[PDB]
Amino acid sequence: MSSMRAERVGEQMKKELMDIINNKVKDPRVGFITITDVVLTNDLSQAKVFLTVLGNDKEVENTFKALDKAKGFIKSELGSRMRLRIMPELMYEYDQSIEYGNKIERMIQDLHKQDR
Amino acid sequence: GQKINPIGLRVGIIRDWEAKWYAEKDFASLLHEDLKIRKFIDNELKEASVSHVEIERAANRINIAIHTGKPGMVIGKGGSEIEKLRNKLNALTDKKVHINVIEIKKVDLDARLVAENIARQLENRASFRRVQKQAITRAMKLGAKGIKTQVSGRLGGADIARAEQYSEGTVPLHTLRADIDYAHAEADTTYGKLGVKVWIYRGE
Amino acid sequence: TKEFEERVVTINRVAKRRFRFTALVVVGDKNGRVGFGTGKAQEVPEAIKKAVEAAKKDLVVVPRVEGTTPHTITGRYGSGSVFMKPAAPGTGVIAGGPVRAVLELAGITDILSKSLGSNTPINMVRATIDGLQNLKNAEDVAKLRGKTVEELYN
Amino acid sequence: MKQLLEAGVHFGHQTRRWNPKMKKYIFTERNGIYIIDLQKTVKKVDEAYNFLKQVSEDGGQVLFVGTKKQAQESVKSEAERAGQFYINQRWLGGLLTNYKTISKRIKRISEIEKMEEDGLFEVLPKKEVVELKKEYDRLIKFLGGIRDMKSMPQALFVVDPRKERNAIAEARKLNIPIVGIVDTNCDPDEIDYVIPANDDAIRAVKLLTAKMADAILEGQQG
RNA sequence: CAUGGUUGUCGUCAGCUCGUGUCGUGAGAUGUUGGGUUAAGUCCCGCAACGAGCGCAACCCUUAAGCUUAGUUGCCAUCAU
RNA sequence: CGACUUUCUGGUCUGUAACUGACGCUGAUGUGCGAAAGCGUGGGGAUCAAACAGGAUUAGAUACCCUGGUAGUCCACGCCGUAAACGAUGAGUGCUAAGUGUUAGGGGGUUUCCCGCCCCUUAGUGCUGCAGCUAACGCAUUAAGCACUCCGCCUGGGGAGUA
Repeated sequence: MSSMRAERVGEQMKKELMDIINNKVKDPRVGFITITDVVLTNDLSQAKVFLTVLGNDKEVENTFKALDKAKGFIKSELGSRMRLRIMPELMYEYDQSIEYGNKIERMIQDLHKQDR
Repeated sequence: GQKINPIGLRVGIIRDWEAKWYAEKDFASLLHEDLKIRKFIDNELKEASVSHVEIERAANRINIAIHTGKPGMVIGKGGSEIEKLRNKLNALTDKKVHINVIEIKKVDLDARLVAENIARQLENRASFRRVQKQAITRAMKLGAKGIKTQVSGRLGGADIARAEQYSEGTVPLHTLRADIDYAHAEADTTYGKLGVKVWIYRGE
Repeated sequence: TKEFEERVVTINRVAKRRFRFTALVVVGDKNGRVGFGTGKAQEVPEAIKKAVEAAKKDLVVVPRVEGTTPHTITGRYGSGSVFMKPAAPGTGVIAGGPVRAVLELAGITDILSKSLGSNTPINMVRATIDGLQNLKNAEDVAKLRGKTVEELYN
Repeated sequence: MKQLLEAGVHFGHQTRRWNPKMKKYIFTERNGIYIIDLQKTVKKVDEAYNFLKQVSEDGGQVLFVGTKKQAQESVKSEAERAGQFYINQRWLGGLLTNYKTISKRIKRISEIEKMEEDGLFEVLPKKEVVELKKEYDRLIKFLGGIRDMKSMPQALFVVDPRKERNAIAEARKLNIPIVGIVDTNCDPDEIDYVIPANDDAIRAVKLLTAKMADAILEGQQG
């Protein structure tokens, strides 16, 4: 379900997507300095964007409720930028690997505690 | 199979059995004797188109009731032919019989009657389509909650086995409070065999 | 309610295959009323009956002058143009297939006609029906304006 | 007939869009809300009154439709008082005239209400009544035009043509007269007798229906 | 691979259709789409498109609590044996 | 045609309207302007980058990807005169329902005051929609509707934009 081509599309879509989201999405009052990572199906019709936000569990929600409105602008500009034929639909999701990986580091304490 | 004759499931719930007698371990003799009368029935079938017979076994006597298509000549002018039928049955089954002829329901809305009718109509080189149209027309004229007739085989002097169905109204098969009449018939003129299954749904 | 003459214009088994029969039927009394209908079914007589019933619902009233149209007209329906003009008695209904069918079935005895453009029978019949329905009879034309007959007429 | 004061009781109309072919019938636009001229409204009310009285004199049959909210019960009471049938719910295509196999629907409700009289509840198991009663109430609700008509519309009454475009279209196709409440943005061309009244004026709607019922009553009494 | 009749498999998959108004010149559409909701085309809302049928379920049987009739060859509250 | 300032200069719109009094519309031939690329003489050259060099990828990759990079991209004067140069809708004029934004004005009303608002109007620029038109998609007072004037162009596909 993945090919090298999908990987290149993901990388070059990540580079442009980070640029647009932080340099052209003015109107949403909740702008956020975000990091991103994007994956797509083999047919480039579906794309998943994974990102991180700074704030509480009401500020991530405000930023999401702002990204939901801005999706039209993002898709328009992204299609206006890239050579790709069919615009993949875009949905924005938190990169839970950030917190999960952090919890993954947590039990390290337990291994070091019992052996000390 | 996918579809099984529904009157097999219907019997024992709302409707009685085709053949009835007292219960004992000597069922083989009773069934092999009843098969002879069932095969003999064809003689009256070929002229009166009797739908089916319910046979009863008394303490030492046998009671039957045929559903003839018309009672006038099965009963005879004044009983000119019932006695010889009784005598022939007595000779064949090695036991006497008590024939009680009852005319089938006045309307030709039953299943086996119309099944044999359309079978003979096909064998007489008549368009099965037009025969089916007439059959369903008179079926809905007579008044029936649901009626369908299927046909199968090489219709119209062809070499391809095709099937057709022409139904009308609400016809609940998976439902059990249906009180239906499944039938079957076989017909041909020069080409194989052409089976027809007529279904009648009269009341719930 | 009374006797009407019917005739088929086109029977076609047309596919989408659930290909069945569609019927073009004109229905007219040959005494000043005509109409057309279309019907689709699985058997031809049922399609004919449906087309006849549809036609009977929408009946034109063609104005009559001695078995010919009061004046020249040109029906049009989506590239379906047909031009018909009146003619002297004994001329005969000069017209094409669908046009002749509807004209005779409307009671027209003798006219001069010619279709222009599309020859598709459904459009041709709708064109002829439109042309027939937008005819103007002299008596009501006189009544429609303030004038009366016997001062200006055909 | 009609009282000028009752015309003055009626006021205003909704202002979101308007048919510009009605634009001559506005008396004076003010407060951002279009209002109607009551002077010709009274004349039209009187002519509709006498027309319906004449129609009911010879046995005319007129339907009453109640698809819109806030007026359904008014129309139902009007229909029962006038001696005519009702449309207590959505108007379906050909819901009144028994051409669109709604005669089957009314026959079905009749048989399922007669078999219960002959015995259907607690004589046959619950396993059938649980669906039969559900279907019966389903057809009661969906068949809002549950009627005793003989597939004979003759004439009709429409409360709001915007919601009853189907009813007015079928009436025009059947060439039967249309008369009823017509608001500030309904087509008067498709309706033979137009009564320029409002829709939000519920008491005016009730008064108007009572007036048409009195017309039908005078027709039927003599 | 002339067939009837009978039987497997997808598969208890959740679908398959038709009348009728009446949209479209027409092929066609529609109903059967959309929203909530169910394992299910199951229910409701809206829907000039509507209405209806086969199918699902229910209907059948067993069983899971109990009441009535009936206790023999079976059972033993109270009994003797 | 988008940094700012100055100089020179063309067009358009609104209101008044005393002024000339039809001086108007269209427009073959003709003469000019005309994106980008390209050519000639020079100048300049930061980024970018046909060609070209290398690497990567691939069954093969001359291409897509990467590393560089010449002409060119820029300026002055000439030439070239083409585009999916498109609203795929020639110009001019008049008539034919509405609703709602938006740019530049004008007028009236209310409010003490418009910085508000409402109403009316002219000229652009959008969206939705009647009648009407279209084969449909659709257009619909910025018509593809109803009319008149003038010009340009078309008559099956290929051969062929060829000889």
